[PDB]
Amino acid sequence: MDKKYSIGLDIGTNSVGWAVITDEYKVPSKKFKVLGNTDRHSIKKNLIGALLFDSGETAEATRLKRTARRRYTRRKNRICYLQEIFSNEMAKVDDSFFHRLEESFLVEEDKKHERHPIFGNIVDEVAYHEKYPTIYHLRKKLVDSTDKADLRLIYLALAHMIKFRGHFLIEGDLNPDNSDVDKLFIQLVQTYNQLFEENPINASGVDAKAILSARLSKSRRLENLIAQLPGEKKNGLFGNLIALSLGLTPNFKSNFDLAEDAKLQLSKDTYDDDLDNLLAQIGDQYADLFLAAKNLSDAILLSDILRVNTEITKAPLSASMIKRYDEHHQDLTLLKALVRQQLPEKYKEIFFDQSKNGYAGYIDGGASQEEFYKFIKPILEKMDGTEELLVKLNREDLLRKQRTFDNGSIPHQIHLGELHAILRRQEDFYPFLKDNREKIEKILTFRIPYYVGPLARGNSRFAWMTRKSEETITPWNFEEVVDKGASAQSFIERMTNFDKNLPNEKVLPKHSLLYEYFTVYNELTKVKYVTEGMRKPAFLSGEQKKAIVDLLFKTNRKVTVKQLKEDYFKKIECFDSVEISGVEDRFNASLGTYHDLLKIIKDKDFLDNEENEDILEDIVLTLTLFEDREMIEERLKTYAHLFDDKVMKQLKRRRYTGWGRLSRKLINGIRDKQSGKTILDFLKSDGFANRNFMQLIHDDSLTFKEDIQKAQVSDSLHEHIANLAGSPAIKKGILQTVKVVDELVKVMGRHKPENIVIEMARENQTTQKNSRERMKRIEEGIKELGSQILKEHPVENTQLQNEKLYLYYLQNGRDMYVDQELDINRLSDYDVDHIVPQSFLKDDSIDNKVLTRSDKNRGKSDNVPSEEVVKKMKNYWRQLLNAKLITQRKFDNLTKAERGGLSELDKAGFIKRQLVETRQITKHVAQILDSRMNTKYDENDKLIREVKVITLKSKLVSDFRKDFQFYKVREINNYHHAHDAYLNAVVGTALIKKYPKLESEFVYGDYKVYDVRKMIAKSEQEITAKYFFYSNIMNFFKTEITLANGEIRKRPLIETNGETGEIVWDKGRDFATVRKVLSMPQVNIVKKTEVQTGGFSKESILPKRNSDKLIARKKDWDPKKYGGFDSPTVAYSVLVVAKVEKGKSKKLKSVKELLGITIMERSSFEKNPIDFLEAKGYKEVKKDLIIKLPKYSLFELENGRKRMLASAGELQKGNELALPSKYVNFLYLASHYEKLKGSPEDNEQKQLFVEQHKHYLDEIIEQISEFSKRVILADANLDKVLSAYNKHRDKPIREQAENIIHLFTLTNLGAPAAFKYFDTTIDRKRYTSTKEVLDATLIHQSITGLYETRIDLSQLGGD
Amino acid sequence: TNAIRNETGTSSKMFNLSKRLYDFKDNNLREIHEALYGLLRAGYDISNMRDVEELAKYVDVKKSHGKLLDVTRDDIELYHRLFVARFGK
RNA sequence: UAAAGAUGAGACGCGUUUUAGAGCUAAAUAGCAAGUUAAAAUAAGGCUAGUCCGUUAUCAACUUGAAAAAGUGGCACCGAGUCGGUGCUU
Repeated sequence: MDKKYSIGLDIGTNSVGWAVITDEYKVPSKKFKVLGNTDRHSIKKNLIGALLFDSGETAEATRLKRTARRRYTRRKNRICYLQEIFSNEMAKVDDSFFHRLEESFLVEEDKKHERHPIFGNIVDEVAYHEKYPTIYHLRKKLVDSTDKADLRLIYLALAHMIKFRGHFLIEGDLNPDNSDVDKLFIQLVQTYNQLFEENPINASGVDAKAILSARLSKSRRLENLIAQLPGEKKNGLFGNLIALSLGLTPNFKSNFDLAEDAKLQLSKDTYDDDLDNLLAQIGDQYADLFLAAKNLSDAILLSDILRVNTEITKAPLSASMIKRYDEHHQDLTLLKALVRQQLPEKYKEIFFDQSKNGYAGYIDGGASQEEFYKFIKPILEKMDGTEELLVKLNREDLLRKQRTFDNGSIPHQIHLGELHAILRRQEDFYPFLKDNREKIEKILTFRIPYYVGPLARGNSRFAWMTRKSEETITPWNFEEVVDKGASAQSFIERMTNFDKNLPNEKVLPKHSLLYEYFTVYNELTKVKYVTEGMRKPAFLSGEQKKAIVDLLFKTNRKVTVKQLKEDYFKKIECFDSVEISGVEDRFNASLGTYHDLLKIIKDKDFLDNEENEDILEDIVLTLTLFEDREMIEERLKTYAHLFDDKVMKQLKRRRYTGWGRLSRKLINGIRDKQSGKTILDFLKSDGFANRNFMQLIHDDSLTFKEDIQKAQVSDSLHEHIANLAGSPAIKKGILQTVKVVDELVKVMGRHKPENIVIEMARENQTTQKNSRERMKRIEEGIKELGSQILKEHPVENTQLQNEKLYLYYLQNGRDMYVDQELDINRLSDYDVDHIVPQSFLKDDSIDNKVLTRSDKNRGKSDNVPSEEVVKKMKNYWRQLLNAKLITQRKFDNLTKAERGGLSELDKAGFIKRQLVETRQITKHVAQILDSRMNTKYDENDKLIREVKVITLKSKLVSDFRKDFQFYKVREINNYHHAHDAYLNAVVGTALIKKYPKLESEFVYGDYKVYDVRKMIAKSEQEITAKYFFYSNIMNFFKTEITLANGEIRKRPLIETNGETGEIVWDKGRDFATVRKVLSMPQVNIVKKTEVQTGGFSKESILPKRNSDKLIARKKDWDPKKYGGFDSPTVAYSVLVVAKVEKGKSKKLKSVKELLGITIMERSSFEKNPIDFLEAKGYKEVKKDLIIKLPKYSLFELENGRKRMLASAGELQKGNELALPSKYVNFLYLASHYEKLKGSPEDNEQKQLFVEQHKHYLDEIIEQISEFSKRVILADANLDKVLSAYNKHRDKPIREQAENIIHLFTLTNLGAPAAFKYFDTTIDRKRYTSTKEVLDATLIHQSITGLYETRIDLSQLGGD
Repeated sequence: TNAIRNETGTSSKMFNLSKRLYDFKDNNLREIHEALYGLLRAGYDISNMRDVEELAKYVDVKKSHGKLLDVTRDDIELYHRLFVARFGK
């Protein structure tokens, strides 16, 4: 009947719901069209429904696999360079050598050459292995000896040194600044004394080299290192850091009062994120500590690998490995002797059986070191003579290998030493090695920097590299082909996050100077001080903040309350004892960079000239971005004359990490027109009303919100959705919602909707982690007080989840308006009282509610009570105020008895609290729909608005439900996603129609401000422009307004406007309309089909086996001979209709089957379908009869029985229980007896209500009975819950309703799962048959569900 | 967006399209289709195949090595009905 | 109360499958000797050929004839058990 409609939308985490309403709030119905091979040409449907999908993960495993592939590619290229050099002389020695190292993997029967790789003939292979046992023997024989050696063995040792090369952390050469343990130890204690100046650590008589590098165990060395120190506890902090550096697992929980334990071990694969989780709880100021333990650990283990002194050979590493080899040999011989002698029935099970964790399980099986030691420890303890071996086993130095996991700390300069010696020896016996030396050393010591990126030419979306010539980048002409200035320029303009408040700017580094002036002047501006005669504790002045920031902060690192009260007040300002109100025992902002560069420059005037800022900012950003040496050296040459040589050589080892979130142009770029000041200028001196950053953003009286708001303009759609924040499931919901909006405008004749209303719900709850902080918060209150209450009745973390009990604890057992105490077992008989009445604001947090004995203690007026608790309980309010039991704002709410009743700012704060949206994602979603709908442009280039997109506070609709009795039971069905879209759509329209002067608040647009202080009644019966007195803006839905004192008044019935007067809310028809709309059987449900993507199989490599489902892993490596993968992944399904052979007759009978197609075989299928199916053993396959079926397909059987194809061999239920409203009200009033939260009178009338209507139990058993007999089709479990329904027919309501809401998991949409009765656990029932599907209608639906297309799989199958 | 990469929307559009060409069988339009899978599994952007000139340069460069012998100009400008029908403006 | 918050660049080290490290003594089998290392692969592969790209984001069916003109599917009443019936128009 109307052509101006509205769309309602709610966005969740796994659903989006949508509804189309008209102005009389009905849902219009239409006939839609069906294509296919049916004679059903049009069906009626309603315009309301839901959408259900699945969440998507993060992009981290993809990136890890990708960079692993890059590194393997580059290592193969280095071996190709080396063979390319030796190819010509190797052709003179032996032609067929590199072909013998080509194909050394294959079985002999696929070997064309001879099978021994190096020499080829067997005598030289056996002689070669008997002479040089490992690779390191051969390397030592090259470095020491003085003969002429073969060309091949030189190639094998140089290949072994260029393939595995070492880490690149120590940059430069090996010198004792970063190689000896003692200097690193002194760096650790100077970091620690730099942090904790109060309790210094002496280390003067400490020789950490002899202690931490001895042939002893671990814990003995920790005890000795404490036993040299003057009185440290072994489980303190410093002992836990030394125990971190040795490789033991401490807990830092007792050192900072954490909540759970935390174990750290450096040798474990998840050290980085655990260290970053610990550093997110104690501040980001503890980084150099936990780094400087790790560098000390690398120095210790590197001093443990090198058990060879110098001045003998040039190769220490090889002699260390040979020494390890001979100790391994000797101890093996002794162990076989002792176990051979004393336990002769265990000699077989240790030395042959590779299924135990014996010796053969350590050599040939797969057991690690640790399982071997824990296996043969007590078996050594049962014998005699193993004292030396037990000493070694406790030293963790028994029966080792050469390729172990400790080698992650051998630096590349050691391999470069051995390589350099081998090149300097032999080159008098070959001329080409005399020519080619810097070539090979340049092959080893080359590492691509961070600012060059991948070396692409334009087939990659990950690169930014720019070239200078046109050749092939090799290691030798990298510095002649790659332009590095423009490359670094693109690196800066790519690797910096943008500003969120204002784009086209880049953010500041966290360690910069200006950002820390920002946070210090942010912390100082909100402190108060109370003095005798200063009963309102005022803020600081301008010169006061200048003196505090210039005496306390540019001299000292950290400032706490002791030097706050003492070192400035009892020095200059000359007071006696000043109350300090607003800082929590120490400040939290600081100045780190000023003390760091104050250490480095050892000078004062250059830091304080105020004309040297951008120099320092280029230095700080330069140290933040790059981690290269040569490019820092390049980017600091322009400041050479300002610094001397030692300080110039001391800046360049300093770095920082982390970014802030404010640009410079925000802080000091823009002003206010009325002020002419920057934001930091307001933070320095404002005068009267000192406000922070969050109060200067949203101040309507200034230019700031209009500059930022007008300055957010912001390419395709995936860049918009890509370039903002949020957990990515909500981005998935945003994209699906935009698709749904375009198709609802397609259906309705392309007329633009008048209103789109979007609400974003939440499923974000993690734990009651703030309730452990409620138990600990009460411990803060009573540890602050020290009274005699918790000695009578302590606290726990299970009882306090009830709000009556927590609000019982928040008065210290003392009654408020009666000078008595409170009983522990009268929680149900202690009344909840409100200070400001419910008809002004609806606040249900800790702030508003207070406990009382009886609800007639505060008098009889609606406004503030008498002033007797103020004069009686003022010290009580004082020590509640210090103890953080009542907050600052709630104590400002308890002092409302004095300041003159209620005024304009309180009620404007009631409405201002109940309108203003503050979260930062709905604003940008509204910018997406506002940027997409409104494109009509006027003549002055202003904003034409045709579409209003509106977002609402997410408690209005729940208040509507609990008030007008439209209850919500979540476990019944899925119709609540559409009902919430419907109620969003209604309530938003009524609230925008009733109040025309409330569009600047909650309609996203550049609108002007109206005076709130004049559009509020200043009296009670004042009532037109004065809209209302009672500040709750949801009152006019009611019929009788209600106070909190004892008075209840009334209102008229038909609710219209007072300026124009159009009918916006009725009382008679609308509850029957809205109550009728919630009662429909047919609501649109769409499961969103998907295609499986991911890896090819399980990522383990099985041994060789003569089965037929092991995937090959190379094209000619047969898994009967070489082994491969295990179990693939099915991507989708395909229907096939074509005749095959019957048998030896090869007869031609038709079939109709269902096929699985893996991810590895998807391109070959989509390249030629008929050829692939015709090669899979079919004949006469057609074209139009190939149907693709993804996961979650929808098949319609008889009688409305629907199924969803979950895999190739599992179906799922797909119908819906549409239950009338009366049963929903009865179950919800029946079960929720625990969380009632209501006055006992009308709730007692509700107990009479269930007591009268106690037969709906039997009616609901009839409903589930016939519905389970119609579509669900399960018998034995249904009879089982009928007998189990018979054996509990006499319990009260408050359990029977609970097990009926537990009954409704029999008839859901989704998976067939199990559930629990009172006592009987009803098992699941699964579908394992896909046979009925092939005689059903196959339904194709679009995204909304309206446009369908049916394919009849019952006729197709013959001719 | 408007770039044609190795997506899943792109692969379903090309599978819809690879059913279609079995109708037109007296021409040779198969080899151009396999070639355009060839540029697309190797990571390129084939979103410049909306102009009929660019397809002619590519089929000429591909004719330089001796491949795609049987393809005229008459088959190609037929085949460019198809990156404006399925996807393409 | 709001306000990290996702995405990207460089390099080690182990791990895992086959082959080579001449096993011996005396049908089934028993007794003995031995053991650490190395070569190749690290998703099958792709081709306007780079020291590039291959597990995240993204996805109903049909479509050769002129645009943020058009890609493909009439509108109102009386009902209500997963959607029916009627008018008019076609």
